[PDB]
Amino acid sequence: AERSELTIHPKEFTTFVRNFNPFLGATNLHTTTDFIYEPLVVFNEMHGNTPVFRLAENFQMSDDLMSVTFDIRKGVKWSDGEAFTADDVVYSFNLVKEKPELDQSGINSWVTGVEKVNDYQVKFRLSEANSNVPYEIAKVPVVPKHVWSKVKDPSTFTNENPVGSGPFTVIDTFTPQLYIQCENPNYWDAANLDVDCLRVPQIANNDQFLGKVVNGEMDWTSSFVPDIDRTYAAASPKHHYWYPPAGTQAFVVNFKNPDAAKNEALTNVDFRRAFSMALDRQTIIDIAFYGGGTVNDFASGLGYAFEAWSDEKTHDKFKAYNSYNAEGAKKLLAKAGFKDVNKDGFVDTPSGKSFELLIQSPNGATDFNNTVQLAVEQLAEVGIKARARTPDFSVYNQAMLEGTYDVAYTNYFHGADPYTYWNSAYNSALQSGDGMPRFAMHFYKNEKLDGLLNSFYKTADKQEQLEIAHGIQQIIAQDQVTIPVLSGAYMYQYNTTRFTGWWNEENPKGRPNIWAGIPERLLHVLDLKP
Ligand SMILES: CC(=O)N[C@@H]1[C@@H](O)[C@H](O[C@@H]2O[C@H](CO)[C@@H](O)[C@H](O)[C@H]2NC(C)=O)[C@@H](CO)O[C@H]1O
Ligand SMILES: [Ca+2]
Ligand SMILES: [Ca+2]
Ligand SMILES: [Cl-]
Ligand SMILES: [Mg+2]
Repeated sequence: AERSELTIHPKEFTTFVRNFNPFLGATNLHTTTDFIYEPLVVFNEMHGNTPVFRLAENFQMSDDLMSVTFDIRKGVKWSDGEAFTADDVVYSFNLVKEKPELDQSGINSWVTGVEKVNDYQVKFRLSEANSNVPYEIAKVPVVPKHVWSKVKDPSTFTNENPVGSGPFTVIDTFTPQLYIQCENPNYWDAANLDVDCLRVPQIANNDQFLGKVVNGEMDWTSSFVPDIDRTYAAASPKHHYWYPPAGTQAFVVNFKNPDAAKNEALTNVDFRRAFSMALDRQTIIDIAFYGGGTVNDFASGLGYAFEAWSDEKTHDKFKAYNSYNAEGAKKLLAKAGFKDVNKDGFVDTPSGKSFELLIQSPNGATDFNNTVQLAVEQLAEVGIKARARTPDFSVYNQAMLEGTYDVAYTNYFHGADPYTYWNSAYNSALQSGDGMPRFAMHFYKNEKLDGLLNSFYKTADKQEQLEIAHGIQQIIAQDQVTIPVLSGAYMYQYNTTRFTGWWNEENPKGRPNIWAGIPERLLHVLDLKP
């Protein structure tokens, strides 16, 4: 007699440290959000951000877009039996407010205050008009007041025995190499859930992963798999995958690099364009990603997923700078004044200084690693000296947060409209803060651009959104702020050996991936049956 264990892989680790604190995204385990702490609403981003109501049953914006009310579902219990109510929501937002350390999404710059209207209704007051704020609100973890009010210091609290609202709150097994997370005994949506436990094995990199997945040892994964047909697909007809289109991937350059020679090059827009034209994006896609991507030749990073949003006069004006043109790259370096003056074949800065660009991508992310090595070779052909680095994710991340890096290859989260990409990638407000992610850390700062970003949802009118879009697109393309390469894919592999009900090509219910930060994975696990 065997419980239905579902084997998932949301995040690389070399060893598991027991940490289920949903506010500490950089050091916690990646089954905490959604699976332990259910959100108020899941927005189905693949289906136009259609709201799927979970712990909330409704929300409504005020007419001036300066406040919003959430109705809380009745009958819901924490895993320890205690009732879930508006108090828990109000508490959670007050906690993040007082301790900005715990704000990983930037909610503190939208919500000025939160109040309980009654036991199942919460009101949010805004600092500024935002018709999209319910989406932002839904990113904040909601935790139980009767536990966290008694917590010491939440920013170091490891929360080893979690009390949660989600489907899997019980820590059945924990070891450095394996943990098993089982059904919440008081789960409100238990009738809808047919999986008994989440089984989470320790896997450090894509190499260790490839061995395990081809051998049929996984159920639900979202890792890069090299040569997936001959390696994994051909291993069994039970081995399936579905890779729908995802977000932008780019080389991001540090505008505040402390080295004089490097700073001179990186902050030069002719240099960023020459760098960009040296890249053979299609070769990166074919070789490093085995076809799993689309060329991104928008200087703004927009991508072909959102070409309806594109001001095509802006896109075509700067398109040439974001296509493969090695002769053009060499000519631009020459015109700009990046001349090789010490006879080694690599261009030097206008002030005569030699330099090498260190390009980083995360350890274990072999598709990104191979991308950077291909770029290093393509750059050398036009006389730009570069070297690849593959630091551990925490080191990669910290070096961006601190501004010590030169160039970083990174992907971005992908929304229902271009705002998820553009805001996270360019809003200068997101360049400061301990909880802040890496995405905005080039430290290019443009007050006009921030102004446009912060006004994107001042109205409900989508035609005025589209025009703000066009303004944003123009600013970023004009300055070639990053070097966009491709639009990636939501890599997703599923095994029909032990479970059915999977999302796929024929059943495209939403983003199918198992990563933290994909709230839809809650809704996906609810569709699975043994
Ligand atoms: C936007 C973002 O940061 N996404 C992260 C994912 O990219 C990442 O998944 C990893 O992506 C690598 C690059 O394509 C893959 O090589 C790697 O196999 C994959 N790892 C896993 C476990 O799926 C995840 C996890 O590191 O974090 C996301 O936030
Ligand atoms: Ca179900
Ligand atoms: Ca030289
Ligand atoms: Cl563009
Ligand atoms: Mg059930």
